[PDB]
Amino acid sequence: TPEEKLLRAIFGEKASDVKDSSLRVPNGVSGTVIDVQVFTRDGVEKDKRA
Amino acid sequence: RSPGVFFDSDKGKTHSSGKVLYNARIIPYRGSWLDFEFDPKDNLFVRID
Amino acid sequence: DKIRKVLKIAKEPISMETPIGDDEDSHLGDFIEDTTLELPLDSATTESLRAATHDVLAGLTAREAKVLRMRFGIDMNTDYTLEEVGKQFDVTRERIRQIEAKALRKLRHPSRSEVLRS
Amino acid sequence: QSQLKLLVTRGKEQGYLTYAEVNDHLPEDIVDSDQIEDIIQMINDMGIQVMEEAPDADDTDPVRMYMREMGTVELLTREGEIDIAKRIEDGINQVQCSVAEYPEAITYLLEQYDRVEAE
Amino acid sequence: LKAQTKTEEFDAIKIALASPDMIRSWSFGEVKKPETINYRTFKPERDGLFCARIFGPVKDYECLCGKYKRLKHRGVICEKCGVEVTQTKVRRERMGHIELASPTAHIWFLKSLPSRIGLLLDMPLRDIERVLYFESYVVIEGGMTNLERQQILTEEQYLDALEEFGDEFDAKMGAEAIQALLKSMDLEQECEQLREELNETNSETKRKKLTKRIKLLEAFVQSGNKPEWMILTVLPVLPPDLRPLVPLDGGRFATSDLNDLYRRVINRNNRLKRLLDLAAPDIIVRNEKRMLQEAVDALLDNGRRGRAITGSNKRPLKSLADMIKGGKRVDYSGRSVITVGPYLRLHQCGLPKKMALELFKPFIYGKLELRGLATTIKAAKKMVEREEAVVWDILDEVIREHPVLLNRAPTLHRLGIQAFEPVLIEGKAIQLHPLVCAAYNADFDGDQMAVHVPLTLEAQLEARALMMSTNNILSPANGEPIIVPSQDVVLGLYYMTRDCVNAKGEGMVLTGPKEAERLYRSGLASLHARVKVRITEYEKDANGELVAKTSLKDTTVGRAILWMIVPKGLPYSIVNQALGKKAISKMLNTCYRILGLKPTVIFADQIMYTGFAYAARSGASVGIDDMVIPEKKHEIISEAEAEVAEIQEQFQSGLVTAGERYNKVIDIWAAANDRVSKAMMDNLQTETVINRDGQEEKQVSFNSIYMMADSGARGSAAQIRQLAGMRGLMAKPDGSIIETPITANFREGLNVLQYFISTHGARKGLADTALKTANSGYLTRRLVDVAQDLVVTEDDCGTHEGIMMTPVIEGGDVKEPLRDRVLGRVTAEDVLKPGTADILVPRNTLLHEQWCDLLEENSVDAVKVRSVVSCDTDFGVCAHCYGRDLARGHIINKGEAIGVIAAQSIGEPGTQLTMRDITGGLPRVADLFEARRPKEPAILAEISGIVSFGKETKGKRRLVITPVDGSDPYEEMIPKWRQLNVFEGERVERGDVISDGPEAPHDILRLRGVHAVTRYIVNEVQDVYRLQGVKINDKHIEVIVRQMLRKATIVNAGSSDFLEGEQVEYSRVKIANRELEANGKVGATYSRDLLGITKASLATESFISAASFQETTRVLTEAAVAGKRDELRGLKENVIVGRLIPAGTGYAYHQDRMRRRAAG
Amino acid sequence: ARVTVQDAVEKIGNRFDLVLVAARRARQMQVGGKDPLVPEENDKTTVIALREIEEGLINNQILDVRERQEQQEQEAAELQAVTAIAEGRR
Amino acid sequence: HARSTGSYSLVTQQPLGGKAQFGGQRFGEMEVWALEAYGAAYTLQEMLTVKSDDVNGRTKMYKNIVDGNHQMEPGMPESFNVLLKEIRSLGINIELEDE
Ligand SMILES: Nc1nc2c(ncn2[C@@H]2O[C@H](COP(=O)(O)OP(=O)(O)OP(=O)(O)O)[C@@H](OP(=O)(O)OP(=O)(O)O)[C@H]2O)c(=O)[nH]1
Ligand SMILES: [Zn+2]
Ligand SMILES: [Zn+2]
Repeated sequence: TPEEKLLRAIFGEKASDVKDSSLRVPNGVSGTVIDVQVFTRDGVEKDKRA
Repeated sequence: RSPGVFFDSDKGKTHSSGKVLYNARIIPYRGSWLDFEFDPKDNLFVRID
Repeated sequence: DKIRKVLKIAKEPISMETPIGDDEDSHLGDFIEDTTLELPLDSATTESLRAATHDVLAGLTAREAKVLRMRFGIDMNTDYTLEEVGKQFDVTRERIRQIEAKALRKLRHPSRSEVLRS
Repeated sequence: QSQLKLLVTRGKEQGYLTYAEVNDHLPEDIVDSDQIEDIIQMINDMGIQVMEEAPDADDTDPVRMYMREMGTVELLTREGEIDIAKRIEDGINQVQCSVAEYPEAITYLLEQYDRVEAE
Repeated sequence: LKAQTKTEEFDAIKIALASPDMIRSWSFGEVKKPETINYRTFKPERDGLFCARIFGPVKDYECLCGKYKRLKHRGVICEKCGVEVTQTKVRRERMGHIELASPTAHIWFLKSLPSRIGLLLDMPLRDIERVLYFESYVVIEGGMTNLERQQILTEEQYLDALEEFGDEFDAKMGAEAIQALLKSMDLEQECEQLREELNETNSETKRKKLTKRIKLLEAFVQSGNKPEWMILTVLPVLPPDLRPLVPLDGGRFATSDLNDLYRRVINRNNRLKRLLDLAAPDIIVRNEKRMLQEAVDALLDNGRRGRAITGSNKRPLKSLADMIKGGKRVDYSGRSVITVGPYLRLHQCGLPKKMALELFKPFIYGKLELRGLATTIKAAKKMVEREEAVVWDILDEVIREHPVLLNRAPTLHRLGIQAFEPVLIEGKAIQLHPLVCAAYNADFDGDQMAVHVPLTLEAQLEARALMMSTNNILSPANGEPIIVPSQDVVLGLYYMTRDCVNAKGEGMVLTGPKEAERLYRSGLASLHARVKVRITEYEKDANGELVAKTSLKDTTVGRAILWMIVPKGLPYSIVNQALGKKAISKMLNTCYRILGLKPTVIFADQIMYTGFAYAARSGASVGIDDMVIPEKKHEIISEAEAEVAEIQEQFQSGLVTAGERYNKVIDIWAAANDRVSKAMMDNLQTETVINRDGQEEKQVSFNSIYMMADSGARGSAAQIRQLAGMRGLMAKPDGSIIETPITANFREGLNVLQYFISTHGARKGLADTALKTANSGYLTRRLVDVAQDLVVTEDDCGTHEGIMMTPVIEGGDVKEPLRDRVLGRVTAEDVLKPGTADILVPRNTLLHEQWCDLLEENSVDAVKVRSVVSCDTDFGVCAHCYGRDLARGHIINKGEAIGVIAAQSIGEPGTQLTMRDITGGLPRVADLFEARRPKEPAILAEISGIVSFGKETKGKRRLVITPVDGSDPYEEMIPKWRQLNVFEGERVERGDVISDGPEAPHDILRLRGVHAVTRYIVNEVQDVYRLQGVKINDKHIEVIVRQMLRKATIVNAGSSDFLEGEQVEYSRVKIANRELEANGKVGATYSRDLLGITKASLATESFISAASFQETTRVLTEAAVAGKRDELRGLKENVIVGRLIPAGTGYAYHQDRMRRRAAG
Repeated sequence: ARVTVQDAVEKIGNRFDLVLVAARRARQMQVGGKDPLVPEENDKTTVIALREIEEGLINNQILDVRERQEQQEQEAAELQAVTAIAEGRR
Repeated sequence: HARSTGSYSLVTQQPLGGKAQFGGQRFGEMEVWALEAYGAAYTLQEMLTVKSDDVNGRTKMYKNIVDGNHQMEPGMPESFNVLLKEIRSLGINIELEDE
């Protein structure tokens, strides 16, 4: 929207062609991470941390 | 309900007036139901499955 | 990978009227959320953004408000470029860009658009 | 007689609407999903008068009704088939001959041919 | 000069058949392809079930291809693809149609109880109407020779009849055949000739079918609908959004079953269209037509005949009808586990900090941006998302006087949802006032309640002026208080009385408040002595005001200090002089009736605070030695077992009837049980010895348990009897009773045997509880559905007649009086006085003026009172005729909602009703309201005459009684079975008993009278609540019985067509407009008819309200046939439409709009 | 009227009309020309209208009449513009 | 659980969540009985329209809230407009005429 185009133009565009869908801990609860886990697809570039 | 055959009651009012009307039933483990019941006119009917 | 995409076409597939949790009574098509709609909060923020920007371009000059307004195309549908604005304002290209840059210079203190960013 | 007297005399009013009763005292082929609604509609709701609207209204399947008209065999043999096929060719021939009589069909064929050679 | 063509305000909605051109009017294109979405591009096909040109665009403002994108072309269609680029919600509202080749019958108007296409044509449904359109037996469409007009012929008969005549009686077969059949039908000429023929020399041997069809034909012709529309030739299409195919998670689309149906019907219809262009074999094409019929019938309404399937699922496909034949989630709401909040008031509730934060989110935003702090709306969002201290203070401002209403799961009555003032509490649970914890029927087992936030301005005032807890002091069911103190508080105030002799007592006198200083400073006890003090009482009379009255009464420490809580008025002391039990509510009641609202509320808070505080001070507990067993227990048991031993020994040697010795020995153990119970009670009650001055005296046991029992606080005689005494006769699964009662008790040990016996009682108890709990609401639904339409209107009409109210007296042979059933009742007219004058005409019996009905002695025990049963009102209820019984002390406000409140109050105590010449229980209530004839109905004399035998068993027959006198005889039928009560020759009156058995309500209303039948119902429905001990005012029973007598039957000759049984609504309003219109001879006389709750609710004006509870498929169809319209005053039908309810806060809106709809 | 609100109903029968008129007055205060009669004391507009009704001022006829005066004030005092527009289309 | 405003289902524009917030509480027949008993016409008015499944209503009223105007400005709920299209989807026609 025109107003948003102007607004970003005032503070820097950086309008990446990507969105966001990161896993966030639900509002309210709080604790400590005790174990991580990653199941990669058979034929996909494995991750560093993985 | 355990397989085999047992005779049920159906006692009490089932068509007004009120008169017993007993009935037999055979329950298979793997098959079709085979029932035998009476009527007010004392006739015998059979229910397959 | 072609086979992978092939199996993504199989089946009818599933219908919405399928029971799931077996509550009273569950339906798969009842868990599907709408996404084409925008949040009422989002709508309110967009509205307040219009008013905010409509109130910010007031603290500018005519040969600067119209410049920023017309360049990025706001409240006028069809947005124009440096040439179509440079011809309607005598001095072409770079000149109209100078003011276009100067206007952006003015907006480095107000916090309205700043917080509206996020 | 049978259906009417049994339905009326028994259902007075069957108290808990004993459905699993008279549906077996009905003739024809059973276990249908058609006659099911015509009984749950008469027992209650419009009581008394509905029990008089039932008998007066009492005074089936695609495939089974398709095999019915298909039942008319009229099967054929090699002689039969060839006979029918012969009538076909006879009809077609007479039609083509009738078209041959039409001169404008020939001249039109000629005109469209010159159109073909003219690309 | 209005005539606007926009979407403005509507006063009514109309329902009727739709013409093929009518369907075209909705058509934004024609679906022609079974295709939905592309296999690769995932893009809507050209003319498929999800077209973009026909229906609506996928994205909001960008077209299919992409030639146009933004809002530049919102009114112009695309060049390459005619796609109107507007919104995406357009795809939700756009219709569309499919135009079939050969005609097709609508499944509803075809086979739905009565054959609408058949009965209108007078032709058998599944018999003839099936075989003639399934391509089997050709039918005739009018013949002027040999053949009639609607006979059925076979192909052989067809060709034979064609050879005999032909070319002059052409009549096709199939769908279009029935089409021409309905089209050729002339409703007008048939309406005339049928009226002629079905009236010529015919008794009651024909009149049935005659009046039926003629009314039906007249209705259809007057409806405006053409019989051609009965079978559709153009089938409309439901919008794609209402049956979408949305991609789920990682592929795997999700579509509706309607897409499968529409795809099938499209396929078969297309093949049918193609076959009617290629080679045309009769069998093939006719089959495809039957298959097209299958597809269409399946899409419209599956039901019904085998059930179409496919789609991999073994379950059927949800057709259009199945989606509309058979809960309103809302924003700004929440729920959590409840917790007791003693420090709270009566109008406050504990609302969690984080919970209240998320609830008033939008309000916090606005208030933040209002003051400052947050520069913008999103700034407020980021400011509350990051709970930054200051935001909380803002929260304390927004929730200041913004009421929040709480709700419990089991909503039986109006007090299920009550409003409170939000009070922030550092916690995640919701706290509640323990006083209104009884109205909710809520415990703290772990129960959880819900909260709603009144958004609208008038919605906040509605919650404050109506749903506020402070306005619900008295119960809507019974005038008695509902916020009355319960277990803990009452126990405390019971401990603040209880006069104990000596023990730091003595008659040390002081002056009220000063005594408090004495209590805290020890020295003196608390439960002494008695002791005397100066009480400054206050009373008023005649000219109101206040009159002081200082005196010296002999109270106690507790009574003195507790006296401070008592408000300005009240008789004082004497209310405290008693104790704490049931008068604890009486005091609250009198405080309300003599003072007002606010004083009663603060009085409630004070007595609650006091009760709790002193209850804690008391320290009443429950040790094992608190439940003292009687010493004579084993003695009584041995004596009882000795008696039963003698009886068994007698049975051994014959003598006594062994067949029923079981019953008499049960009386032995039962009597023994009463012996143990009486012994335990006489022991645990008094006891003690103390030592007053010169010692030796007796009071009543301070034994905790007894203190709990003699002060409400959940503790009954039966329970205590099981604690220390014994569990008596135990029930057996056979229904019989075991002849070996539980000799032991819970205080003692319990053998495995008797416990395995008690498990049956516990099992059946929980089971029966689960049944009646759901069955109670099951009855409530019927009650509400039938009554939720009448509202007190037209202020206060005239009329004086009304049921003569009299104290329900079983004292004929058992002695039991109840004379409080007259209060807040509007008097009929000056109900006399042993002398002269006294009672006025329309004077409502006040709470203090009902006590004046005791100054006229026990002589006056009969007063005529206006009731909702009578009342010459039309479509509402006179304010006077009703009463006043609410949480309010005054009469019911004009435009309330008597119906729902009545039904709720009736079905509220349904939870505590034990199901079974006395049925008794909830089932008894149901049978009484349904107006069902008994299994052995009695008989009455219709007309007063002389009883004589009418031919001893000459039928048939069975005896016959003929009461004949004055003129004309009557021949009743006695079926020998069951005797009589009146010999031959004797005379009887109009409605005398001649069977001495169960009476039928129909006969009572029909012969005895309306006052008699209503009196019967109310006095019979109360008798089942008497035993259950549930207090409920008679008004509500009279309310449901009011519309229970809604319709009647006219028998004479008038503008109404005789046999038609119509409601007294139109009847009375039309009979009043005929005596002075043209002539009183153009109208007949009516006769009230008793019909059950279900039968009454079945009949209703609105077709939408009817479409609610009863079978939608029926009502919607029959309402479609005749051009009916809801317009539109019903509560129920006005709820689903989403508008103001024609009652309460509304009404005025509906009243203005109702009068407004008189111009045209 | 933080707890009845019952003391206001006897001033205008039927609690429902009480809610309507009170909501009417509260609507005037929350948005538009405020100007309360009874002292605020930090109370919401919800209760302020009820307190006024309890006080004896601000009823149904009162609001209607003041609306009549409000209309006669906005219209009659600014007719110089409308009259000039009346000559627009003759 | 608590919900000011969140997502809605595609079929019926009714409140639901579990992905970021919580699907709002359900009213029902038992509650509409009470509201009718009290006479809270506007409470039920909002609770049946804007507060639930009124497409433009919820947004229009939300804007009225943040501005401190309250009021309502309601409209026909989609849970009835859909019913109109469903019944209209059959051979039967229903219309809402003015006066
Ligand atoms: N009847 C009536 N009461 C009012 C009115 N205005 C305030 N009150 C009382 O104010 C009392 C509460 O006082 P606070 O707790 O201090 O709150 P406030 O700070 O006083 O607000 P305020 O300025 O008075 O409006 C309530 O106590 P309670 O005794 O009721 O609660 P309960 O009997 O349970 O104790 C109300 O009765 C009014 O206009 N009419
Ligand atoms: Zn395009
Ligand atoms: Zn009346």
